[PDB]
Amino acid sequence: MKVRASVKKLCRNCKIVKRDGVIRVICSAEPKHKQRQG
Amino acid sequence: AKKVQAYVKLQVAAGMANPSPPVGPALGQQGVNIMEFCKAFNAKTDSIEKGLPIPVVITVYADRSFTFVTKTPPAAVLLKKAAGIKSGSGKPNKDKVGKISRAQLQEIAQTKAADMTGADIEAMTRSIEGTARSMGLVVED
Amino acid sequence: SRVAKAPVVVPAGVDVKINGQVITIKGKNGELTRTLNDAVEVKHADNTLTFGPRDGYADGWAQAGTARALLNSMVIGVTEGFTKKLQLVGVGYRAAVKGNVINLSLGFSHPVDHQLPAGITAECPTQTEIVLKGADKQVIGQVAADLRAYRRPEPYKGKGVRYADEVVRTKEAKKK
Amino acid sequence: MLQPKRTKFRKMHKGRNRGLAQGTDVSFGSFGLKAVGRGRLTARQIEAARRAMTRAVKRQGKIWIRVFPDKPITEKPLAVRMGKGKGNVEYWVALIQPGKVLYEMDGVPEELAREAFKLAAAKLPIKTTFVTKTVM
Amino acid sequence: MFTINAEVRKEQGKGASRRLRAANKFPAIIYGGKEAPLAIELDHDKVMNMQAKAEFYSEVLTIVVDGKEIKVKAQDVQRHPYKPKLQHIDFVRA
Amino acid sequence: ALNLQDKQAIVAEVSEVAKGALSAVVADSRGVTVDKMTELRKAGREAGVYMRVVRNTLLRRAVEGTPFECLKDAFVGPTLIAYSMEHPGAAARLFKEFAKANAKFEVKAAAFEGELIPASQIDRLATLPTYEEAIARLMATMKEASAGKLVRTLAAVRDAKEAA
RNA sequence: GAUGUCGGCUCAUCACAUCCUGGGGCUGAAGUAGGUCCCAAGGGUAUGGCUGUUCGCCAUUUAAAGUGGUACGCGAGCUGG
RNA sequence: GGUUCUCCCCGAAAGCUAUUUAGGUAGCGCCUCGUGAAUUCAUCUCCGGGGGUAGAGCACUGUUUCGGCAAGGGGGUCAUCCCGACUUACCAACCCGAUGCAAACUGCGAAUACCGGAGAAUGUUAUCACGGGAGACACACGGCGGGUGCUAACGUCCGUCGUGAAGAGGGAAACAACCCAGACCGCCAGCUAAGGUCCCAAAGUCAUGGUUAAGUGGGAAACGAUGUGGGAAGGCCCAGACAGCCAGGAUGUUGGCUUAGAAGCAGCCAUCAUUUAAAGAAAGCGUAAUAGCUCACUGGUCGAGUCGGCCUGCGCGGAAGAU
Repeated sequence: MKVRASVKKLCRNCKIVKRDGVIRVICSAEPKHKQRQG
Repeated sequence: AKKVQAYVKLQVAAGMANPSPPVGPALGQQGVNIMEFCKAFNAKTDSIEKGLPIPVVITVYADRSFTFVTKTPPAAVLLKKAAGIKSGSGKPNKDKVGKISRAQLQEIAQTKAADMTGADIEAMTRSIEGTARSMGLVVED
Repeated sequence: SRVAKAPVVVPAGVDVKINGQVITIKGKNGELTRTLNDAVEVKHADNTLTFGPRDGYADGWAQAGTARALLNSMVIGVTEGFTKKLQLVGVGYRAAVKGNVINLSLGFSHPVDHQLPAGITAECPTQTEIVLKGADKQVIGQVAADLRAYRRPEPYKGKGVRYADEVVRTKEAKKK
Repeated sequence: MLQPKRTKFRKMHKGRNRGLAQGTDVSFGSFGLKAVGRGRLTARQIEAARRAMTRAVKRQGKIWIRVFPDKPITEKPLAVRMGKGKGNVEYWVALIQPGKVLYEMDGVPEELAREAFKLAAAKLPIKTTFVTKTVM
Repeated sequence: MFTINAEVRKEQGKGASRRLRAANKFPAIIYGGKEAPLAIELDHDKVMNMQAKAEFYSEVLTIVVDGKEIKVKAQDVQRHPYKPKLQHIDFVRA
Repeated sequence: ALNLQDKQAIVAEVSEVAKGALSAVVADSRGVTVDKMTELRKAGREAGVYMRVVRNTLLRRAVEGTPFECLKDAFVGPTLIAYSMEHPGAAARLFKEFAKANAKFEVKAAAFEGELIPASQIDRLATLPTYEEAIARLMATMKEASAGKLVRTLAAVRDAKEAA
């Protein structure tokens, strides 16, 4: 992970979810895609 | 994702499936014993050319049940053999390095037939034309 | 929205006790299998669960499927009881339950304090085979979740505690 | 960069906008990029935008340019106070105003042009919009 | 393709035009033939979702206004300074 | 609406031949597995029997637009369909060629020369005798469907009501 | 009608955009070891030279050798080349 | 630097022009007491009169780019030195048409402002002569608009204007320079403005409808996504969707070459052909790579939404400092 800003879809299994006030990437193709902010 | 695919593909040259890196891990992973496949596979390579990729087919289901296919040699192997060529042109359509008549082609179509889907012995012949065209064989009437 | 229109149709001898917003699912072979809907208002009817808007909220379809999924989940929960066979891969760890404590290693000299929720029980055939027991579909996956929490299946050599859907996609080691 | 061959004189007024544009529609191309509102471009943006469009589209069509830097703009050096004459000439500015179309294309497939103009907009200091000419 | 309706202008001027745009209405005009141009107000979000399809301009239009029907086709569009929304459209008789 | 004419066309193509058939055999697989389908197409050009894999949408719309005989109860669910208008015994042998590489209990029903053929009964028709015994078996099939069937059908409905 | 300045000590204090241990994701990370890496104000954070001296340049300590402000902290405390 | 009691009537300027001149002094505009004496001086209505800015535009001037082009440039070229030349395959102008732009450009040009007449109204002179008394030149936060500066700055200046300067009170977490308004004094009277309406602290936890779940509200931009809801028009669309869960995920064929193996996914050449209710020689991922996967599309299980465009509400992180 990199913390970043602005969220994009890295793979077809990034679900992309708004958890509290921060958009989280949770993925089920690779754990690699888990960007903390969008 | 559940992560299941049925009828998984594997691809290895005819004389290199005695060592494990050309076979990769997968044939072992769906529970098809590598020794029994290695012994069945060898029975069919004395007429197959070395370095030419032979199809091997494994199935896994969601409940970890598995089924396994070994196939009669490719139409590509027979089409090189019958025209007396070792390997293909390496350029599809425009480069010609030989020829195959239709009357031989129909015998090949009949030799691959349990894998071939075609509803006609002609429909099956029409499918192997474009394989002969990739390897630089011209299909003459 | 496709799943806020499913009419559920609960089976016969299943007791579905509606307190208005609190719903309690009872029947033979389990106890305390329940759901609380808080964004949407939920009707039972006779058995055909009917979904509609709750006072002080504005969102639509969004939680109305969630409710459908959560009430049906509990109806599968009391009847048969949700799936139970849990297990883990990777040497010297274990996942042997002893009472209210689950014993595993991370090499630490403190207790890991992996502990059982008040909703579950367990027993073990072997020190790496676990049978988790209950009739609420959430609590079996909640204790499953604390047990995998720092022994999740790694994306490189794969070792970890294995339950439900899993993020590992496999890679092979580097050549030697 | 797009730049003038020549200009009448070397230092010219900054100018300003009153808050409207009249060349709002696409008319020279068959699709383009509108500025939405207002601001300044240092010719540095035109260039950044042209790079962006040519690397995605490459030799597919031509680009038509609708923005032009007719004004030179001076900077006051840090060592000079105000009220000691106008600065040295620094960069050339196009003054952009609400609804001005910036960049157009027509020869290149419309979707290949569409993706080229989304890329080009990030190089820009303000939020923008794709316009297509259409039938009328 | 589309069969639409209009009213002949109740209110005219800039001030008047903004008070139609306040209510999500706009103005237009239908010119051509041997006869006068017919000034109308339209409704703004009735035509915006038509002209997403090319048929508003490619095929002729039924516009019924004060019981007159003459058949009409679209022309070039005037748009607001930072909105794609229609400020005003022209039409020719067909 | 349809997007295609194809979805309405294929209903007509299937209806024409399956209404037409002198023997057909109606079977279940729901995703046949390609290996089994390719071998059955191999054997279909041998017997001159034709075979289709087909959606339960087509069959429900087919029953609505067209009446079908002795095959129409077997249209419930996922279905593959083999059918011949000519050499009827060979039609019943192709399901017995498919039984070699798959389960034989998957047939729901059949018709043979207009007769209702139950799941067990089709396995004997599908035995396919050499030619003197074939013409004789084809005549027995036909004598049954003419005059044996009349009483038989009137009987099959009284067994369903009888309760244990 | 300016409370009178740089340097160095004493004695500090507050902001965290944390020098470091600490819990955790990815890794082109197998493990050891690292890169990448989020949380985090709690706590510890050296000395001698030359020069007026921070800085410079050097030698050395420590697991480690931090960032920012304070009438550029502090002569109604001390001290100017 | 400092200037000692009070009342009342009236009440500036900070621009112009010179300075051995810029915190000075003078003339002038402006302020007032006095005698003189014209409604002079004002608005809007209508009559008479004039304009070149804003905006807008590209014939013109300096141009703008696409195309057409006299021409200019680049590059290949001919034998009998030499002079000369048959010979465009290509770039981009003045112009030409269309498109952008400006102050030293203008084919085009408002609103308002102005004057002197004719009409309504009101203003204890706004304006006018000359004698006496000056003051300001060291004006500012802001509206319209421009120069200048980074269309920074509690920045700086002018044409034009308010307020304060030279006016109390109401409103920012008191407040005349900002918004409202014009403090003669007295009234435990009422109303209303800008501003406010749970408590702090004077009034709406308003009546009807939409929407967010962030303390956004009530702190700003780029940017971005399958964050979230409403609406009409439209393709798919109960004849089966969306495509989950299951099952298919194909035939030649998981193609040829290359190679360790070389899958569509290391690379290149394939850029095609086959039955099918159906499955691309593949949109995205991954030991770099042998491998494995999601994935549309097909059909069950089974029986309803779903996506591209646009109008519209609401979010997100981006938004880290001496106390």
